[PDB]
Amino acid sequence: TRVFKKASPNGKLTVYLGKRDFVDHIDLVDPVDGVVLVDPEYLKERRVYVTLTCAFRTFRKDLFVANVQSFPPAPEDKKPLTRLQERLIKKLGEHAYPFTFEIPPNLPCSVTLQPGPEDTGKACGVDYEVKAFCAENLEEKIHKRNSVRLVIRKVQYAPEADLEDNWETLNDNLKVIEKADNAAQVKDALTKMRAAALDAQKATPPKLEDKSPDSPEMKDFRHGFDILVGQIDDALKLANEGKVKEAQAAAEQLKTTRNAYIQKYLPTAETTRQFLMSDKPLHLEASLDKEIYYHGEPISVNVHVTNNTNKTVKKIKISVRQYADICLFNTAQYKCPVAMEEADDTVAPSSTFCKVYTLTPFLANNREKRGLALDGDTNLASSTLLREGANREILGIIVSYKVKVKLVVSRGSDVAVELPFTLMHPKPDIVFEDF
Amino acid sequence: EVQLVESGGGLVQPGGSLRLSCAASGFNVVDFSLHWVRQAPGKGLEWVAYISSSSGSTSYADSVKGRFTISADTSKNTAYLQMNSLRAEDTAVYYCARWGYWPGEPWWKAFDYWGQGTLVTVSSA
Amino acid sequence: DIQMTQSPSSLSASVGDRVTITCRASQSVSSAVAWYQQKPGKAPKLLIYSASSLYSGVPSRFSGSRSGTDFTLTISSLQPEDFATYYCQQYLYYSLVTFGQGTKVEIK
Ligand SMILES: C[C@H]1C(=O)[C@]23[C@H](O)[C@H]1CC[C@H]2[C@@]12CO[C@]3(O)[C@@H](O)[C@@H]1C(C)(C)CC[C@@H]2O
Repeated sequence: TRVFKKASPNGKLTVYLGKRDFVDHIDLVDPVDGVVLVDPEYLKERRVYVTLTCAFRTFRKDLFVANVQSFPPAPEDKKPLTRLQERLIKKLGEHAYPFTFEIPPNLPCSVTLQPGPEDTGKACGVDYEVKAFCAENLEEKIHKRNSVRLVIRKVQYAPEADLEDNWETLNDNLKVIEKADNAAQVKDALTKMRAAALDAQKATPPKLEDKSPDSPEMKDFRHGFDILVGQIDDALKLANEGKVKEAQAAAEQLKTTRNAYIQKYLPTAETTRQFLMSDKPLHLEASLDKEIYYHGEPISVNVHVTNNTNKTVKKIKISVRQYADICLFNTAQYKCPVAMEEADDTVAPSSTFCKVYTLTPFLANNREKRGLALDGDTNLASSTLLREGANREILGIIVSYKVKVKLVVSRGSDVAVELPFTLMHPKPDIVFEDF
Repeated sequence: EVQLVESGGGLVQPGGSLRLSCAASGFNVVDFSLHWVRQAPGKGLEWVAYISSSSGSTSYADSVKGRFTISADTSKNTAYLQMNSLRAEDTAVYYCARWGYWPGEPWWKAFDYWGQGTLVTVSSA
Repeated sequence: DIQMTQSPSSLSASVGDRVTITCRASQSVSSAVAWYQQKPGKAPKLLIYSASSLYSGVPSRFSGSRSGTDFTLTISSLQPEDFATYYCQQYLYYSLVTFGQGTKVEIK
């Protein structure tokens, strides 16, 4: 068991909690199951309250607030006490009393700490704050020594990625098939990917959640994996026969169904420009391999160029950009790049090019950015999940991420595409420890 | 109805040879894959070999990889498992099983219909 | 090859009680596990295919659950005709078929 605690400079109260950061389950947010211990000797006449404030901050505004009174517990609202509350009260003396908070959704992130930001105020951010204080009436003077205030965070975790894990296994095993030497490694890789494919066929893609189990989209989705398992079966048969090279040749056919899955279910973009003094268009197509990426995990960008003009492509630029619009009444909007690649690849006239570019966005190189969105060991702000019909005007800070692939052409705007993606965090007796 | 029948069980000297058949009735063999499962007296099940009869594909257990040979015919609806020199550690009952092909439900109903089993014994008495 | 182990070698219970048999696989098999029942002197009989689906004809007191590489078969209220040896099996592909060791149920 692990609980936290903060005392006061005058030592007239203490606040206990079971957690630091409270997860957000989209539909509901975990409650704040606090505990308060008070010494009635000084507070012989007065009372004690506990307050929660969700504010944006000298320019300062609030977004949500709620108050609860410890005693007398005669109007015992939320009378069902959670287990930890009862155990904490019973373990400690008879002067500990319970309280509970429940909150509607809001936005949890902060902004970077640099002089002269891009918004109103300095050292801004949105933070939650548990606070208890002692008095007789709710307007009197506040004695900081006889008070307390804590900070809690509304972290929000990424959904399950079983399908992504299955596809990652499939791709790694296909690679080790391609680099194999003898029959045993080929057999082991094929067995692993067969298991992964069968597992993946059960799961449902994020783009058909509202579609029914018997919808034709689901039928086509399952048909694709049926074909994939058949191709793996053919490759396994050839490998078990004894032919290693033929097994590899049969395994190469999986790239076609991988491409078919990408074009239908993965982020993709395509543009086309045909200049004057030219006859056929220039085509650029990119695609990311996953829709969800974790903080620090590399981000891989496919790129395809089929030039048909008389000009030549000089270099390709791959970048990851942060879009952070401030959902206040001022509706300020801005963006800042995070990661960047500057490969010097060239595309000849009437030629084709293809490569995979992998870049990792993280804060070490971005310490000097002026308005980059931070979490709250801090890292870049996780992408905000979309509103479920809620008003966007009072959300707060909505952060999202996009990826850009731009070509540069000699004898001279350029050509580029966007690929939105999601950057988030993965879902993971008693002694008091300092919070 | 659907049923599996096998024959050929007998006593053979070590280094001897014996043929086992898996006759199927009520269903054509070419629509299913047939396997051989061996159970020692007092031990668990063990898988021996199989054939497909649609592409001719065969495979064998690592214990009888080089010795046994499996083949089938369509007109007679029978699967034959030739036994080469026997090492006296294979004195066990022999069951025949049926497993359907991949696309759909028949693959998931693995070994839904078995046989009754035959006894092959190796000794020197 | 993929090895599959059964934890309880012998289990004892009376009629009407609850009994559970567990089975673990060394390598991931995506619900490609089946349970069989073998009375002494007869052929094996399939009970649960795909680790959760009850085959036709089998009574409804059987049920199987999968959690990762852990498969459990339960008989809610076993009867005198439920005493036999049960076996685990994986069927990911044709050439990779392995069976677990027996579990025996007796009368306490
Ligand atoms: C040269 C730097 C710069 O000045 C940037 C970054 O720190 C960096 C590039 C982008 C600008 C800025 C986003 O953040 C900036 O700090 C900000 O000053 C910019 C504006 C004024 C809001 C407009 C364009 C742009 O959104």
